[PDB]
Amino acid sequence: DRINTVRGPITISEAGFTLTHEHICGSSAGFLHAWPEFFGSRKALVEKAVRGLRRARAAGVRTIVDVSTFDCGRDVSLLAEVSRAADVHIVAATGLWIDPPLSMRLRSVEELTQFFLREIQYGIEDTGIRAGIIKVATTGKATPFQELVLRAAARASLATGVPVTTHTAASQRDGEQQAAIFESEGLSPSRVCIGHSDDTDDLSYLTALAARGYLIGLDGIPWSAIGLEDNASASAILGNRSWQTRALLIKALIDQGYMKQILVSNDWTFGFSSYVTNIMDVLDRVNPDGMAFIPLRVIPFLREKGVPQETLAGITVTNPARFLSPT
Amino acid sequence: DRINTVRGPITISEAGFTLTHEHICGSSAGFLHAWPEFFGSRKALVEKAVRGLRRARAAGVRTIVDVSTFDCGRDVSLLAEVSRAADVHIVAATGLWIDPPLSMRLRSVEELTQFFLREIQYGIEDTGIRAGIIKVATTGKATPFQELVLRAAARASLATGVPVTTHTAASQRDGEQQAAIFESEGLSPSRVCIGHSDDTDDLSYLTALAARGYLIGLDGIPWSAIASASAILGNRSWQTRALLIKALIDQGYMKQILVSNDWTFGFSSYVTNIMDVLDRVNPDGMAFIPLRVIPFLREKGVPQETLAGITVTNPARFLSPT
Ligand SMILES: CP(=O)(O)OC1CCCCC1
Ligand SMILES: CP(=O)(O)OC1CCCCC1
Ligand SMILES: [Co+2]
Ligand SMILES: [Co+2]
Ligand SMILES: [Co+2]
Repeated sequence: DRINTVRGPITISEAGFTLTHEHICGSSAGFLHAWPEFFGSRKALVEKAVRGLRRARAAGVRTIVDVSTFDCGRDVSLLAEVSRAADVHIVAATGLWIDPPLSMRLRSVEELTQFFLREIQYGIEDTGIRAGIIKVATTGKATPFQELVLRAAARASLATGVPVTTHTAASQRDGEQQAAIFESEGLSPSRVCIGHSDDTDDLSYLTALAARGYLIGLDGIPWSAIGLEDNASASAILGNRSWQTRALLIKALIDQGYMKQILVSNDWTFGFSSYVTNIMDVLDRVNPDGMAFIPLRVIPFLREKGVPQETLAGITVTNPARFLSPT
Repeated sequence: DRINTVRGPITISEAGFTLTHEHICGSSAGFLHAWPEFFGSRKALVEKAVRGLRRARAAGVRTIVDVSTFDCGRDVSLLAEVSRAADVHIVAATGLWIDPPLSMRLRSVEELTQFFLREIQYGIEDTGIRAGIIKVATTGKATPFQELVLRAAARASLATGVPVTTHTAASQRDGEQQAAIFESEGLSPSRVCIGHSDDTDDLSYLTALAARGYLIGLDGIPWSAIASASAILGNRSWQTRALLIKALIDQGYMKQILVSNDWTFGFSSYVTNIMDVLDRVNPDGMAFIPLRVIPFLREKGVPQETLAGITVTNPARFLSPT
């Protein structure tokens, strides 16, 4: 009984192969409840999620960390239903993403701390499901509110031992400002993952954060718009860098002695409403493997390039276990 | 069985004294469900709402129209519970307010029309409760998205007969631009209420819209401040806001007037403890219209039959699906 999942507490050894940054549904607070027909039906979304997670389990995945926050449309009852049906452990998140409502954005650092602590210690909504990770975000220079969220996340982490994971605009080196704010609150770098770090080729930025003890989130490996770059909306979110380029950053960080600081994921989803219509159809064509992309296509790629089996197992099993474990 | 309420359909006769622009709780989508301790507890908010609605009922109110939209934190199950315990009919709303999320603000006019139609024709969430009004908003010159919302609201109204009610920045005269968009869509002015119209003293703006067939929403009479409270309430007294009703009755537009309090029992979409400030400014709550505004208008010479026309007849005709 170490890490909290949507099905209850599980031991560290039960976690196994873990994908540290995933989503079942990328939405907005209350959206799925009010407009399930946007995703066909709630039933259709569940079935797609169950099929995808089952295919991921068949490939080796045993646990995923759903980093969807309140404002990213997190529906823990959906997470619970799909987790049980697919028999894959799902770790839920607290925190705030890039779209907080008025009721969240007018809150003080003390109130935000209480909200995060409530979702970790008491439970999310009336479900009794407790969060096992805190998700925060910046998109360039932090706004006065985003600073309060980072500080509240740090205080929530210090009181519970629960890790913090971030969304960054990696090209703008956001991880450095986030790191500075986290450390001013006394939070240990070993409890933080600087996410979306594969969105940049700046190895100097990645190694420096890794040297300080930060976990590096190389979480969007299948995101590439190569071939279909005519669609401005798809190119803006996927990027023009290949999956191989993003995957070679895993090799680059190992080669420099930071294998213990790497966390790999797909940043996949089965539903996506917080972007243009039919983006889900575009995503499923680019990567038909879904969450199964890491064990099926990335792990054999790194094995072909010379990376040993034990360090890859250490990246996919040992690093997430050490990160998610409350300390 | 024509007007949809949170407890099912009711007739025109059952509506009675109706407050056309009210809120049980002003929040954000999913907020009350995720953080009920912010309001003390869900039980505390329900109890405050029931006592508040019972006070309005004892003062003569039979129906209130909760204009809280999806993004304004509307929880129809809460509206259903408080309606039951207080024996006051509550009409739920669809539409979008000033805080739409990414999943709403990236939608086309066709998709927003489908959403509004869903809430009116099928039901809200999984409750089976259908909306009886469409709420929309502009805060000055309409943003490209706000134009899309106004058009989708008109299309949803034209397909159902359900009325449209608006939130305006009355000092910037949004009602004229809202009117132009509604008319371009083919929406009849008699199906539209230009709300927050009592935030301005410009009578020429109100009478011109009323002459075109629009309903004028003089809905924030208790909102007066005579830090962050002064920015939302304003430096104008309730008597000045109430005299605008008489000024419109005199200009011959008693049939175009809709009066309300724009009150709430929970408010999370603003600064903390804003409720303690509001409850001291107006301890009458939703009962402010029949207890303070109606006797004030009676004192100024306005007959009981035109006041009964404004509070009973006008809302029934407005809410009736046509
Ligand atoms: C900008 P980010 O990729 O973290 O958010 C998205 C939410 C919907 C699923 C894909 C991810
Ligand atoms: C500016 P608006 O009329 O939406 O103010 C409302 C006050 C009551 C809570 C919901 C907001
Ligand atoms: Co993500
Ligand atoms: Co308003
Ligand atoms: Co209002």
